[PDB]
Amino acid sequence: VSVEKGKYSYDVESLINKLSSLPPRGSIARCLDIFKNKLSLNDFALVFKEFAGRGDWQRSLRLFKYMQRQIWCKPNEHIYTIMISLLGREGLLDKCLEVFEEMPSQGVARSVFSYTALINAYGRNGRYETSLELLDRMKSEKISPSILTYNTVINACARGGLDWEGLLGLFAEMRHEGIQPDIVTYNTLLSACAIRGLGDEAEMVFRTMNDGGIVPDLTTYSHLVETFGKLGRLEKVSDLLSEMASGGSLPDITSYNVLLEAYAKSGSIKEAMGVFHQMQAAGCSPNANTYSVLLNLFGQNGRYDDVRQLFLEMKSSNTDPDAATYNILIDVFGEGGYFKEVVTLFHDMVEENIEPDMETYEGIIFACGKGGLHEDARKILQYMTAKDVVPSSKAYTGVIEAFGQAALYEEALVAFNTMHEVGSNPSIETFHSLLYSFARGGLFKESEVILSRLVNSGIPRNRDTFNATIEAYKQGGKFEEAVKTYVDMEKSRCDPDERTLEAVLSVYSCARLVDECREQFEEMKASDILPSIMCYCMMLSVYGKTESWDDVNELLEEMLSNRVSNIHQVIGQMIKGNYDDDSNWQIVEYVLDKLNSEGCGLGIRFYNALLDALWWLGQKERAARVLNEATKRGIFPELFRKNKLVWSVDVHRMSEGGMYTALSVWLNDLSDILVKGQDLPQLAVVVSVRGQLEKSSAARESPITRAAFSFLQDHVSSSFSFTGWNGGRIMCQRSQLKQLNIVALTNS
Amino acid sequence: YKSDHIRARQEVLGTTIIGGTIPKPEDAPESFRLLVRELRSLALELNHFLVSEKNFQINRKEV
Amino acid sequence: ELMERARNRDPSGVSEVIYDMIAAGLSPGPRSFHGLVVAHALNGDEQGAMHSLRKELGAGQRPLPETMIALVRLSGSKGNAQRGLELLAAMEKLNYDIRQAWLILVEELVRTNHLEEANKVFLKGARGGMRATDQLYDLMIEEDCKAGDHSN
Amino acid sequence: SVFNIFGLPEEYYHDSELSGDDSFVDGAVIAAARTLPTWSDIDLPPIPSAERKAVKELQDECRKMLAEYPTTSEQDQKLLDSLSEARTTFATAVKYRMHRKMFIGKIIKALDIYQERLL
Repeated sequence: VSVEKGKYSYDVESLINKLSSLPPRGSIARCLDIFKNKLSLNDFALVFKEFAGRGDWQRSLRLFKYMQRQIWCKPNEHIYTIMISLLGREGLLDKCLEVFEEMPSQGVARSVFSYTALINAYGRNGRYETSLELLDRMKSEKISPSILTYNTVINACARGGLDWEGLLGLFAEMRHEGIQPDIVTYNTLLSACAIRGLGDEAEMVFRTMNDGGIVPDLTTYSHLVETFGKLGRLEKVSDLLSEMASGGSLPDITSYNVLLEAYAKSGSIKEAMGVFHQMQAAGCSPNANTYSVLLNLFGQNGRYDDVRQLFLEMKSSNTDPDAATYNILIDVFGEGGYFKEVVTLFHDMVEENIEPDMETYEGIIFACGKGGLHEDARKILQYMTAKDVVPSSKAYTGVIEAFGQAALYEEALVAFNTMHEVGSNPSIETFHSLLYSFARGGLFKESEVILSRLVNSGIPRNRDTFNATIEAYKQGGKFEEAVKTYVDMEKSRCDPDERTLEAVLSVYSCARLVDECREQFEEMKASDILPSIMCYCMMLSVYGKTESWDDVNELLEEMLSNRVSNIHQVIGQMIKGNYDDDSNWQIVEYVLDKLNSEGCGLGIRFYNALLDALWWLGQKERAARVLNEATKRGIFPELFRKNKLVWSVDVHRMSEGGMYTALSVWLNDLSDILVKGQDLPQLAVVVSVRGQLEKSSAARESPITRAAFSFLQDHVSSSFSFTGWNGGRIMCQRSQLKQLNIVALTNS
Repeated sequence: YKSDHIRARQEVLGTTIIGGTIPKPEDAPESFRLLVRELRSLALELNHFLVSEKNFQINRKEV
Repeated sequence: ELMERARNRDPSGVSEVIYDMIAAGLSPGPRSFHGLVVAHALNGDEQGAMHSLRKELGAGQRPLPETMIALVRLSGSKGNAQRGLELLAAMEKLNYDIRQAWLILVEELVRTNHLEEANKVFLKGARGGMRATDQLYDLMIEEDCKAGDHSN
Repeated sequence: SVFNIFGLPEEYYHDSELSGDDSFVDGAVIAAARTLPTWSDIDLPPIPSAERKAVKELQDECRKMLAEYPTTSEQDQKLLDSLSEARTTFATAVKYRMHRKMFIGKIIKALDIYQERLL
């Protein structure tokens, strides 16, 4: 270790480096032979200052022994004080008293600062009794203690375990000496009361200094918050603030900031509003910190209406909110499912001329990704790139998952590729998002490519990788490879969650296996897990596959009541047709709106389950209306495309039941045209398979492709043929559209 | 650098033992600097200036 | 339809047509991505043009020389000399003649009053062995001497 | 770009790398590019529909020019092969007119493949 060049003098720096590089058995005097009559006492004082910070006390002690034997470099008071603190910090209490007792022998009278170093030396080792012996010795030695010397022994007793009555006795001793009291000891008085949970004593300390006309600092109120919070009497802090308000000592905002935050930790909403009204009556102007604390407290308890009103009041309070204040609203609105208001907040934020921060960027990007707002995420990404800001890995993961929600695989892959270009390396969350996005669409070739990427990256495979692979093979129709991967996961490690058993149940139900389905159903419900909508809908679907009307009825009998939850009751009543009325469908729409807050990832699976159940239970009209209300909600954004070029229906992310319902309503809408002279698209297509499988004959035998082809063939005859260039599309030219209510939708 | 360029004589001894190409001295040899000091002893100053053909900046050579 | 939308400075419509091609099974070739890049570049949108080039690369297609020269011209119009050099390096890596694009870049940099970056790119290309036209030589000499820059 | 002809108008040259084995691209294609009526608007892309009509009209012009000649190029080659008692200048003139006919035919084929590869 070499001293920084230019920090000290050349001769001083040379001495320190040579002493540092001197062997422990080397000659100290030989080094000092060159520096003899070159360095003053203060120069050696800086040498010991440099040695003390590094922690090499042995060389300092060795040099201090040699300096005693010489007259031209006799140590002074400053040198003695510096080395005493050096020895005490290392725990060498015995060596401290040795040098401290050398002052009478060395002809140096003891000073105040010498005792200050020694008090803290024994203070930091817990020997607070020794400090009081030294403190009393000054009184016998007629040495007037200083404030720092008094402060050192005061805090030494605090760490030593002295009684609280001792600290009060020490403080009263300070005031009687004629030295003006300072709030630092008052902080110590309030700290000890907070440490031992003393409320009445702490309030006495605050009252005592108030009558002295001394303005309290923030630390006094933070201690007051601590002591009353432990005893659960934070209301007395409000009484403390109110008393001084009429006494001429107006409380500051920072005092309220700790008090308001304390109620948030205690969850006291009605106390927080009372304090804010109490603060308003005091005439003080609220700051940014107050704005965020109330929003943080109100947001966590679900008062989304209150925060909107609160934000307008604070915006109209002639105070421009800060970026951190904006961020808190994004988190609650993002968690509350109000994604649109988050984006419109950015519209006003840029119009109010406040530059956002990385935290806000990640918050809005995560909100858009969870809510499937790909366009807003792309806009935010372009905006933050246009301002010379390098995006973080989390933001790129968020935009990737946002693009994957809307089946925009190409944009997600472009963003993933851009991640490496800017140096933002992918994380485990990015791989999880990619795997889920590819599994939703059934692109299992991309799934195995990503698995190979993970295995050559060395990252451990958690349950997310395994169940993403399971559902990717399930949607891709590879049931045998799906169960092979299931047993491979069971072989190694990790405990399957409810999602893994849900995926295996779905793949079993899809591949016409009632026995495994019922076995898994009776096994999983034995764990008292409140079986979800997915299992019930899958069971209804599989029972409708074999026309097990008795099983459907016996499930419905226990499904109708459902005393625990409301969603199951609503769906069970509506599937049977009890909620089809206009007044009886609003409960269903409200429960759907409530459910559309956990994410589009959950919403798509929930809609797949309910559509499969409705289609295979004879409720084709109900399936059509539920799909129609789901489309305008936001789920399945790629379902339909209408333009002069192509009319398309996308089913690669859907189940067999959902595909049939979508095809049923798509064929009907195609029959609506040809009744009017409003032209006709050049092409009508069905996107049965999307991904790498398109340029192969493997997608020809995919369950989605064959199911869609057979449905179209047995509904509209031999009009919808395959594509001679793509292996996963069903096409129909405009000429064959010219010759073309097609599907009968009825309730059983 | 075979007669009096003190800096360049020591570099030539080094490059030739490693075989790594000898560059131009570009500085004045000790015989010219010896002449300048003698002319200084007659109250005469002799300065060597380089005028850049790019930006016409006058550069004073160390001598 | 895609070229009609691209000539109308509507990159969003070009993306609509590309997604229609994807739905219909028609793989987007380099021509479609060239149209998208031109649509982005016509209305002075460098970030979107680079995003379109990234989409074309991720699609596995080999970009046309026209796309690359449009990108370098856009960078020169914006004065983004380093982006133009990166595009020239990419063009060289894809076995293309970068002389014409280099001329376009330096001429655009001169036109938009970016004489320092124009001189830098021109000297890079000249030391690289490329030869410029007589008009470009005269333009560089005359503009540099008018600016008082005798060194360049 | 379709035929990989690079450089300025006075230094058109086939790259011969991207073609790989396309013997079609030669000096005749360069001459066609130097003589065909062309338009350019910096970065304005061409609409394929107008290109089809333009190449059809140009092919009509080329076929009219070929019809203006009393004979064809293949029959000229056959005449050269069967020629046994003609001067050097006779065969030179025959080869000259045959080469002009070949150039026009090459223009026609180039327009066809250009309109084919425009998509």
